[PDB]
Amino acid sequence: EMRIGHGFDVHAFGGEGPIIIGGVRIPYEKGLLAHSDGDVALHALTDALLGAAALGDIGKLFPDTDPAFKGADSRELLREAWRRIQAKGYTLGNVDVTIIAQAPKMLPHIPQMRVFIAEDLGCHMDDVNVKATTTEKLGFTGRGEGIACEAVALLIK
Amino acid sequence: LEMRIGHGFDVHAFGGEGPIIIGGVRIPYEKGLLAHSDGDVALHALTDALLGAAALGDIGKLFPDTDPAFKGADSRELLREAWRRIQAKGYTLGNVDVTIIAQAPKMLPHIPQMRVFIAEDLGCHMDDVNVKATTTEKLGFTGRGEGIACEAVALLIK
Amino acid sequence: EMRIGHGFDVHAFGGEGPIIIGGVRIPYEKGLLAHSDGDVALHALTDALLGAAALGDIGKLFPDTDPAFKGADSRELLREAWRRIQAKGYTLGNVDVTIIAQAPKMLPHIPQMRVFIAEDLGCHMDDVNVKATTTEKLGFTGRGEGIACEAVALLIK
Ligand SMILES: Nc1ccn([C@@H]2O[C@H](COP(=O)(O)O)[C@@H](O)[C@H]2O)c(=O)n1
Ligand SMILES: Nc1ccn([C@@H]2O[C@H](COP(=O)(O)O)[C@@H](O)[C@H]2O)c(=O)n1
Ligand SMILES: Nc1ccn([C@@H]2O[C@H](COP(=O)(O)O)[C@@H](O)[C@H]2O)c(=O)n1
Ligand SMILES: CC(C)=CCC/C(C)=C/COP(=O)(O)OP(=O)(O)O
Ligand SMILES: [Zn+2]
Ligand SMILES: [Zn+2]
Ligand SMILES: [Zn+2]
Repeated sequence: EMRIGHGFDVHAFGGEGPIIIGGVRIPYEKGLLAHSDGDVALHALTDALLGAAALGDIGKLFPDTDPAFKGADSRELLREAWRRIQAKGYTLGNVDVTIIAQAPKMLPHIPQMRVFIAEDLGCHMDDVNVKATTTEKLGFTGRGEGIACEAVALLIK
Repeated sequence: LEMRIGHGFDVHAFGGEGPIIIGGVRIPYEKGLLAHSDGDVALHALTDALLGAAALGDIGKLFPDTDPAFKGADSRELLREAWRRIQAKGYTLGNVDVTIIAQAPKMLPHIPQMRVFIAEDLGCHMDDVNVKATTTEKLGFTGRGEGIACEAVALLIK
Repeated sequence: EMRIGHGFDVHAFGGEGPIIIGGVRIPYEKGLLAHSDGDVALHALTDALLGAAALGDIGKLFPDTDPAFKGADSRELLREAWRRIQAKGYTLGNVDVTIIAQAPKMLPHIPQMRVFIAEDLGCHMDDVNVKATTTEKLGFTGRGEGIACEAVALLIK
């Protein structure tokens, strides 16, 4: 018994760095603006896990509206989403995350991202894949306006 | 036992007057959606994910511009026919997940109804269908309000 | 066990045609700029297969440091990735690729892409889906500045 999910997120650059991606603080000349900490990777992953569980999305569980989630970081949101998915009967298959960013270079921070996600999800590191790619100077990411992320997940019952 | 994955992606540009139709739900908006079809970007991407999982190509291959049969059909009809053809290969539904990418309008209040309509079209339980939405934080064509995109993934079982 | 992977790739138009998509040469006013042959569909597919197996991505597997695959075409890269993935004990479930291009027209060329991909992955044609879509003149693909590709893959252990 297996179930698929998909997530996608974008955050627009603003302010100063560091930016936070997959739980890791990365030195960069500007920050990521958000109601939240702007962790596009953990947000997209959270939506994919919630999607596979038919529990909706991050905004559904954690409205900006609701003061209870004020100041929560993305790993806290991920762990809470995961607790609710697990109470629904699911366990982790695997996840795959694709960060879309012209800069900064992601791959030196990626090992650490994988450990944080694997810790947060109670899974083996081998169940977690993160990668990055540019859009070769094209689009809002290529122009350096923001960063995006796509993620997929497989849950088991 | 045998499960199969598919992915769908669709975009339409805003044009004319609202409402827009997303996941079979009429949503009031200042703009409509330009399409030869009803412009239902969610059902179109979902349809391609399902066809994708079944290796049946895509909506364009099933319903060519030049085939009169389905010219003028709404997207739920196309979804229901695509689905008929997928089941004729011996597939049933695992689950689906849809990700609407739109700066506006707000989708979340209409998602419950979209899910009802998809579940009835696919003959499945509500629990096998997820729909979500995200903005692009005012970035890109979606963020500027030029149109709406949608991705979908699907799992089928043989 | 089944595992899921996701890939995404983009190359900008530049130079003269033809471009190569899914191993198939397609005439066009412009080429695709790239260090490699610029086959976005093969690169996205390769990344989806590597992500499923948690082997990272095409840049991790083939760094500029390694002379072995420098100047290698995208089918050679796909086949090497697939060798590394099979060595981890995986075989193919199925793949689905989505080319995102305003132009050129991809439809007539898709049948040979599928044959080439099934050859390279040692699978049946029925395990390979390839489709194309435009973005209706929106965004960087819509204005003919480049071509993007998404892909997903399911592996079995
Ligand atoms: N068109 C849209 C865009 C987003 N949303 C909801 O609002 C939330 C916030 O979206 P952002 O994270 O892109 O700011 C999402 O998690 C989604 O629940 C919506 O309901 N309709
Ligand atoms: N570059 C592209 C884009 C779309 N197409 C085809 O045209 C059909 C309709 O595309 P749109 O919905 O993007 O207008 C699709 O089925 C696809 O097969 C193509 O063959 N090459
Ligand atoms: N922001 C980014 C973008 C790409 N990368 C790495 O660089 C490689 C090449 O990506 P591009 O093809 O977009 O140039 C990738 O395979 C990825 O491993 C990165 O580490 N950080
Ligand atoms: C969901 C998918 C497929 C995401 C990848 C596409 C992407 C990040 C495009 C960026 O610019 P754009 O296409 O909006 O162009 P521009 O901002 O230059 O109009
Ligand atoms: Zn976010
Ligand atoms: Zn459409
Ligand atoms: Zn590439």
